Amino acid sequence: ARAKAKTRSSRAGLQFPVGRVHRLLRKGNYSERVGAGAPVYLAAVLEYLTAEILELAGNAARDNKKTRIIPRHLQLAIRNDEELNKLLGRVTIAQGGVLPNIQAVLLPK
Amino acid sequence: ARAKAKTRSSRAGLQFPVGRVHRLLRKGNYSERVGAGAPVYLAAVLEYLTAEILELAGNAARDNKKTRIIPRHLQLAIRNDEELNKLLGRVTIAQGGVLPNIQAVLLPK
Amino acid sequence: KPHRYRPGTVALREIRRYQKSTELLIRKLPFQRLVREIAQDFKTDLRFQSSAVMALQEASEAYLVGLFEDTNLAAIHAKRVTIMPKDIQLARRIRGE
Amino acid sequence: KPHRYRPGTVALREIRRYQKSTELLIRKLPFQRLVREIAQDFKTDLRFQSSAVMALQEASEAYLVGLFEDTNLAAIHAKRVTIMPKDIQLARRIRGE
Amino acid sequence: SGPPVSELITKAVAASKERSGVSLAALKKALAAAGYDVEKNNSRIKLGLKSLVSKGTLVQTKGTGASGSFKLNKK
Amino acid sequence: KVLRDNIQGITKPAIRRLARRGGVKRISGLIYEETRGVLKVFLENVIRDAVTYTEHAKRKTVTAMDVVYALKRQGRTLYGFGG
Amino acid sequence: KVLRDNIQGITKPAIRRLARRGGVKRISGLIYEETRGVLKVFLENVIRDAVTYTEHAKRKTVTAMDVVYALKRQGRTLYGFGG
Amino acid sequence: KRSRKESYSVYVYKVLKQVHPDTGISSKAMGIMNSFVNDIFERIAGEASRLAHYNKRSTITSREIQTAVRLLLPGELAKHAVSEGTKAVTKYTSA
Amino acid sequence: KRSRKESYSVYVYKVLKQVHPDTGISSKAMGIMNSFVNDIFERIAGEASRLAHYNKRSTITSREIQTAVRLLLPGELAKHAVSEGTKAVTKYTSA
DNA sequence: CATGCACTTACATGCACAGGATGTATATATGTGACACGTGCCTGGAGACTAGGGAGTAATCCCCTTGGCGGTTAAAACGCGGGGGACAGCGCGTACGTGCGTTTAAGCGGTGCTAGAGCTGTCTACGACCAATTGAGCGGCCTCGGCACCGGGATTCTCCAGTGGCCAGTGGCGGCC
DNA sequence: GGCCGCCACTGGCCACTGGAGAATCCCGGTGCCGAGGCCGCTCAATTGGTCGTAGACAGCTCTAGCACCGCTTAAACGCACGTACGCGCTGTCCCCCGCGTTTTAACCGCCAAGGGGATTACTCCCTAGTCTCCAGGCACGTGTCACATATATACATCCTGTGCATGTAAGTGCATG
Repeated sequence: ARAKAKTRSSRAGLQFPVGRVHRLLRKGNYSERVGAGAPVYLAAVLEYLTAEILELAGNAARDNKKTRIIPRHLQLAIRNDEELNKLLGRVTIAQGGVLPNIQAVLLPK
Repeated sequence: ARAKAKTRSSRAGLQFPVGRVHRLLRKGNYSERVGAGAPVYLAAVLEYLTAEILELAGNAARDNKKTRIIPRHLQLAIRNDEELNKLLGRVTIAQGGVLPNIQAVLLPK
Repeated sequence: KPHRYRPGTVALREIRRYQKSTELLIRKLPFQRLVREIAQDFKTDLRFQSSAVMALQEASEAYLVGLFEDTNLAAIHAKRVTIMPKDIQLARRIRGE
Repeated sequence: KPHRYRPGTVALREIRRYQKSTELLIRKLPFQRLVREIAQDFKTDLRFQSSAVMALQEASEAYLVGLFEDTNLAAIHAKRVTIMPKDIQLARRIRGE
Repeated sequence: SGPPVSELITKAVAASKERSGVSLAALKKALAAAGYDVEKNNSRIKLGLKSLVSKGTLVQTKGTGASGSFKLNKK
Repeated sequence: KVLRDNIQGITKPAIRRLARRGGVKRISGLIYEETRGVLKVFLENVIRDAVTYTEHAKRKTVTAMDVVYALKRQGRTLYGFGG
Repeated sequence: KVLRDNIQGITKPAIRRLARRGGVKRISGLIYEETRGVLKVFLENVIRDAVTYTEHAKRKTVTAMDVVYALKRQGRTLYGFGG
Repeated sequence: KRSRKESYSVYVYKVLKQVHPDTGISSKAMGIMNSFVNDIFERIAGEASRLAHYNKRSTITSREIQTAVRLLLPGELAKHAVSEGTKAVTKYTSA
Repeated sequence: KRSRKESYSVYVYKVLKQVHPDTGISSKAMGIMNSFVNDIFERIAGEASRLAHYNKRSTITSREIQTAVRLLLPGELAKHAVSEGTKAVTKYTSA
């Protein structure tokens, strides 16, 4: 009578919810109609960027010898990638701190 | 037996088109519904802002003894009102030039 | 003689410390008190989530810190190592306020 | 004896002139050449409405002029009157460019 | 009227006698304390000190020209 | 309940701490009250926006959601508070 | 057919005129080429977006409101050319 | 003939004449005026859409726009705009 | 009794264990990620809506989203995101 | 008669003010086109009705916020030497303003011509919409190991007492006149 | 015999060095509470099918952009040359900083009140949508005076030549050694 339900995220094979993002765009007042591949494309690019920043966070935590990522790792990761840095130059992280950075003449001699 | 076609801008005593702004808000995709008095309020606010900026422009044109509004007068008007300048700090003007500004150290003794 | 560090050494040490550190630098209670004080000026009997106060503290500290890096850029640009009131005034004006 | 103004006098005179004037300070056709050259680096055989080239123009000198009042305030902040590209780098970095 | 600025300068350099020579700002404050309108006579003091340096009566310690420290001759 | 001088509640060593996190090596003595005024002007901007949001919500309880709305409206978006 | 050097089309006297409009009275010689680089950088920053709008419009010819969109995207909103 | 392109010329011309009967207008300053009015309309409309999104409201009322007038328009202009828009709202309420 | 609230925790958890099985996470870092995904989603959606208005297209497709991400995301991030989304929409098209 | 001092006199130098040049400011002339206004029109705003649903409002409760005491220090504050840094002054050597002749290329303007923006019939892909259903995603709970805290070494950096080298000051010596 | 130059000694200053002392990290051990993982629910994502319609395409057109070509003149360009400007040196005062001591209030911990955020229920106010209609503004067209440009004249300003006050140096007569 009816086939087993297969999710569109599974049909794409990506982890972000296609149906949730499509519902958000339907109720977010951006267009009267949305092409079917558009939220899939959105979920894909979101999962790519979250994946890469998670690589950066995991590398930062492993450099800090910590198993779990912290907002300081997020600060250190997001400020040392220039595309990400100017992507979020005006975006602020809770309890992130700052980069270790000292101007040259501040040092002695 | 229809009523005589009267206009909503006249109903609010306004010059800006209530119907055009209402249509733009309906097709601008900002919500599924809009209140009746909301475009009236918006048109009234826009009319007040345009009225004050045109009055400042006319005063500026009178100061430069020209009978017609020039965008130089618009630049002089906007940059000399503090709340307008705070409204339009990041706005680029066509043919505006700048305010006549010389720093005190640039002038000779 | 008693020990005494030379000026700037401890300053550089605490620079390294606070760049390493992540915590808020101002006390919680007087900050919340000042936030309630100034918010009372607009409308009366306002209640505050502690999360809102902490988030405001975070944003304020970050905004101030970025202002001081701009001030540091101005001061090193002015060939000085001591920040000056005209440096903050300049940085605020360059940022567009 | 042939007259010669002292330095800065003529400079301040065209400062007053160009602050009074609104007309565009850039030769139009070399600017159009530069626009087409840079545009060809992204897409070949691009064609331009002349109004688009104009809009790009006033956008360009708006950014450039505002940069120069920023750098001028930086330079007098540095107790100097001659601008140097370090001032421009300072202004770009403080603006977050 | 009174004496010229040269007696004032040599009195300023003979007043203190540190290991290093007296400086421009120190001698200006010395003449301000002794009584002289130093604010309009900066060029006067510069030319007087440079002329008296050329006489060999004063030797400039570290600086060059009118800057630096200034001290009296051997004898 | 009614308080007056809590701009002085941002103490001078706290400003020194912020400066050391900001990489300032030396601070003039005139700096602290200026920075107090600056953080003030900033804060009534943001809380005026927050109060406007809160009264629009028909609430007298200020939420951090309103705060992050106010900060991103000034182009100063903050992460980590439910946005 | 191709172009190789038009950055020198922004001549030193034109830059001097702009700095006089900027209120600069004295200009070092090192200024001009560095400012050429800065203005150039601004140019690809706007024109990459402009090309993106143009191709997304499926047009081959650049139109002005696309430049308007790109500039207000960069917070540099231009008046007098919309529509 | 071509397609109709709506513009703001007539309305701004009327308000210009009622604030200054004596003066004239240049058309490229009028292009600036179209850009200005469209810009502010877009800003306030986007802010109102954000506010209705936050309060889960499907309907934009004048309360939302009035709130946005507090948000964007600075200070004394905002109190003035509340005054004129409020009395205009009452007048339209009286049809 | 409570009300269900949306968050993106579990999908980011699958992504994290996909990219780093050995690496944990703090919950406030997840709050920062939730602000991240909501903010970037809102940016792309607003850009897509304004682009859809610019060409008067009442439907936003993956072409529009591609245009928007090319606008906002710079270069290397842009080209790899384009590649990932292109592969995703292709394998969805085969599905 | 010589010599120091004071007095007088001449010259160098900084400051002030008049005078010309000149670029900008101020007065008509004009002819032009941008601006402003009359006109056809059609399409977009408005009038009447409807349907239905989103928002306004009552009730409640509970959870979150507010209000209050008391140790407990860390932190704030105060004070004080004292080094380090802002900053004034000057010299000075330059690089850039200013001026002027040249070349060039920017601009005007005029023709030709075409890609291509853009407008309009068509029809179909596609996407929103409605009924069902479920399983994945979220509330709840538990527990446990990553992680916070602490204490003892090891390290590490840094500042300060000696440490020798260098340079100039200084006295003594030998030769010379 | 005294004077002068030379030579050798010596003291102070400046870069080098080892060690001490305090800060900082690191390693090991301990508890402790958020991560996260499992369990139960539910609601919303999916499936399927339909209707309508959005937009891609075909095709056409006319228009604005691109090219070119000649003229012209101002702008750029480049060289000369003076001057003012960065800026490095030196120094000098004084301003925060490190290092303590006192103080104080922040914070944590705990406890009680209640208030309004939020949630559900009910309702009806309002507004999107549809049909009809007509007039408001827009494109088009066309006259017309505001002003851009041109020309003649006035004044502000700016540099500069000259004239004055003042500081300084030199000569010399006179009183005295």
